[PDB]
Amino acid sequence: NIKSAKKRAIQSEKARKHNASRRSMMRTFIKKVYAAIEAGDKAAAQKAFNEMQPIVDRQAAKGLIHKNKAARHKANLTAQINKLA
Amino acid sequence: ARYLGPKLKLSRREGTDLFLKSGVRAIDTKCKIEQAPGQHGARKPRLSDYGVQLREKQKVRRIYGVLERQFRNYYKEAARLKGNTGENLLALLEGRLDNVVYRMGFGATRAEARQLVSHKAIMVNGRVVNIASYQVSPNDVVSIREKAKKQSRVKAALELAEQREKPTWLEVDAGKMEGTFKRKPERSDLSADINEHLIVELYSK
Amino acid sequence: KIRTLQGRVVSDKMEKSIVVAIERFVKHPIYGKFIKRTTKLHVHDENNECGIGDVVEIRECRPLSKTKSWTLVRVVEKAV
Amino acid sequence: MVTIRLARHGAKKRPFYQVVVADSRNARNGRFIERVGFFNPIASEKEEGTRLDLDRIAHWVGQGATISDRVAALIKEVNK
RNA sequence: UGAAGAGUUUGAUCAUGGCUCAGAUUGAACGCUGGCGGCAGGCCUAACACAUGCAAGUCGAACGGUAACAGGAAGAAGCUUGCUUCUUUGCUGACGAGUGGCGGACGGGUGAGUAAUGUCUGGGAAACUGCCUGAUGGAGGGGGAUAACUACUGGAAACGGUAGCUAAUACCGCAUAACGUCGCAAGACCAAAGAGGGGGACCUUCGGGCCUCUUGCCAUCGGAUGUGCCCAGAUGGGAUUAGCUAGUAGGUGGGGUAACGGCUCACCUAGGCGACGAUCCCUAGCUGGUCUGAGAGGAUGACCAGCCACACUGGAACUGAGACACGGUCCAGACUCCUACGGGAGGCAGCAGUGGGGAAUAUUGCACAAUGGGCGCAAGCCUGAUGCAGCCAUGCCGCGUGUAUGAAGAAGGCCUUCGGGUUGUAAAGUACUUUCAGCGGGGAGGAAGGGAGUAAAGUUAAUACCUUUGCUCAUUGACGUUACCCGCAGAAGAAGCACCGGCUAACUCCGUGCCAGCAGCCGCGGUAAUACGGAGGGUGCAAGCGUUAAUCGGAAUUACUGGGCGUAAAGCGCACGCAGGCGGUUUGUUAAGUCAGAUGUGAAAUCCCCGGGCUCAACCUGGGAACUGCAUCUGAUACUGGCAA
Repeated sequence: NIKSAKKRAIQSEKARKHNASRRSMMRTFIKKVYAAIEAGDKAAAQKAFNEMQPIVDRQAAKGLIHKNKAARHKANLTAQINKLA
Repeated sequence: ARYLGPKLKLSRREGTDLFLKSGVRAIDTKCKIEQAPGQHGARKPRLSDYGVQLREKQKVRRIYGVLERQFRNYYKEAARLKGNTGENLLALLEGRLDNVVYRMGFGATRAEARQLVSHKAIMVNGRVVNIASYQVSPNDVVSIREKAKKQSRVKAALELAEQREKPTWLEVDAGKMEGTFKRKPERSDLSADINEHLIVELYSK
Repeated sequence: KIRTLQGRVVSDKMEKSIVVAIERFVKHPIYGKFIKRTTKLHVHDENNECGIGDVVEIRECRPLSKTKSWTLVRVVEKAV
Repeated sequence: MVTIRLARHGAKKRPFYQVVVADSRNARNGRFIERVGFFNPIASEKEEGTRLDLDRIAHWVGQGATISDRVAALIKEVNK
């Protein structure tokens, strides 16, 4: 209304829909692995694991996995394929 | 209040003088003293218990000029010390500046002793005061100032000073208008009209 | 060292969980008389096998399920 | 956040300051971590109105926490 | 160093038992009265609604820049001529706006909600933590943008839309890849930001590269600090509240959080909880503490400190280490306001003010001096935090309003066989003093710092710079001619309020006449009232006094300390018995209860013990003890309990 930097609100409009896309690109790739898990495949679940492996990693370096989730969330999705193996 | 009224009329029904306009006069000299201060708003009889019990409480109270509060407070320091409660109280009561000066001959009247300290003519040590209560202690120095070895009121109270024994626990110097309060009071010899046991019963609930 | 707390099973049915009642001497405050003020806590057995009166050792830790913070550390004895 | 700071505890028109390590999210009169000192700006002669330690103004300033200008200038004049 | 009772039932009396008073207290109110000053406190209610003003910014040392101000230069004018005047130019001071970073998540206020995985005490384990700080290592090379700006163009404003351009410590790749992370392993995979000062040798198309320093940046592993999360125990009242529960209880496997968890789900089992009081109902922010009180206890939660919760109502999410951000956003809703009538805007439980409520609670004041807080590598700027001032006897404390002397003792009253008594040394009258107010005149101190120069004994360039050190110089004071101090006249300008029948100290004379009225209780008054009214007098307190309300005390009259039950208040009409409480006697064992010791902890504040500092005191303050307690660690075995015989 008056704020010193009420522009802060507009600035965050940018940084909330940037984040958004990066995360939802990451969520479409998790859906692509899961495809192959119901096919029994190690050849399309793994065209979607090592291909989101730099993804997942570089987005922890944008801090967008966050904190101790980001020391956890390269093991959480490792977990997946191992059941099937 | 500091009173400001008819001193000697009190004497009548006090049954004692306790230093009301001492300098030439005392009981039954140019005044009517030892009566009742009423026509028959008050006249002599057998007395009630409770009369006495209030009066004596005020006896001790009035010969220092202490208010309601103060003297009770002194009691709350006495019954906080693990020494003698009776002693302690009368010890604290004599720490008042006004009482000390009278007993260095400065003022012929108790009221006058306290009416000195008022006008700027008193001091203690190099400190100037105009406060009628102070912390008075062993090896203090009671000091008159410049323009108080000039007043003709002060000198005129040394008269009576030659006529009162003056305490032995203070040095007293009138020749340079000093004296030190070198050591603690004795009350081995002032409790001669003071029964501490009476008042401390009453104060107790 | 560690702390393990003497409870007595008194309700075992459910799989992998034993209900224990722990009786400690609580004193009254104003009237200074000790009493049994029993207090259930929900202990997780590794495999349920208990019942009633089984002195056990429990200890404080992380939860594993809701209303947990307790484990079985040893069965002192049994009485089922 | 915690900082070395001064902290009035004087009454009205009495500047008695106490050097505290205290919070900036509570206050200088609010939540203390600890005392560490006393200071007179008026340089009173009362019993221990100046203290400033050696041991905690050499340990919480180890992991960082800054002092004040009078203090800075006092380190030298107690020749610590 | 530690606690006392009195009056009041009755013709009289002794018990029993209620009633009342004397105490201490308050964010208190009221009535009357009102000299000063120091210290503290001051909307408790309608968390009702609010005009306005202020309370939330700052870095140019990341930027692209130049809107204003002022110079520098530049051409020029006037030749208003070597001095005035005009245009140009980001060059330089300096800075509008706009991009970028950090604060606005704090501080402040309020107690409405709230019987609480909320608070308090005591532990615990599976976590986070920007600002902070240690260590080691790094900061390589590219790209795409877009604000401002610009040209248009829409609205009354709010507030827009086109089209074009561009910067970065902004954005996104790419490279490099551990003491990294993930992965049993084999392996796989991920980072960036520079900006400043200065400079000798060189180079430059002369902007700079080179070099040296400095701050900032990136990573990895720690530490600090601060913060999530769990548990146990203590936390209010009502059974004219007895039955409760479906992510309910639990188990698998999924998913989610920073992390542990039905936090959430799919499936599976059908459990779980309850009278040691569930469920429900009433009421309440909680704590250190506070008040009172001999203590125990009860009551209580004002200022001050900590915790928690809330910000028009309701709901919701974003960025981030941090927010559901009081003065951020959005949505819905009721309010409220404006309008160009198309449409918009707003939320004082922030400060100061406003109106309404209420018994009652203050000024839209001054200021960055000082203390602290924020931004910034600095300078510097910002602050209803704060320091001050103001208003209010709301309270605590100090001092004063004069001292002396003065009698037949003055009139003037009042009472009086009318001898006088009382007011009364009181006055008059005499000297003696000017505190404090008032007037005139000085005036300490609260200031350390930063700023201009100089020394380096660092670092490098040997010099710079930067930081460091002392010195040198001009100064930093809002309060306010401050504390205080000197002089100046002149008792001058400075007392009131209640009460006097008994509890309870303190009466006479009149007027009134169970009327008037009085009254905490017991009770007063029927025409000779120590109780009503006036006067006179007397009494207690005193710049206050008295009244009320309110809480504890007395009241051991709810009683653990510390109570009764034949008849005073109280024993079920009488048995049986489940839960509960309780257990003869001897031995062995255990050590849970219990006893001992040890160790943490028991916030600051507060009490006390000892002890100081303000002209005293109020007030300020140091150190010790207390911190009764709790958990933990180790022993003891008499008693209590368990077990065994």
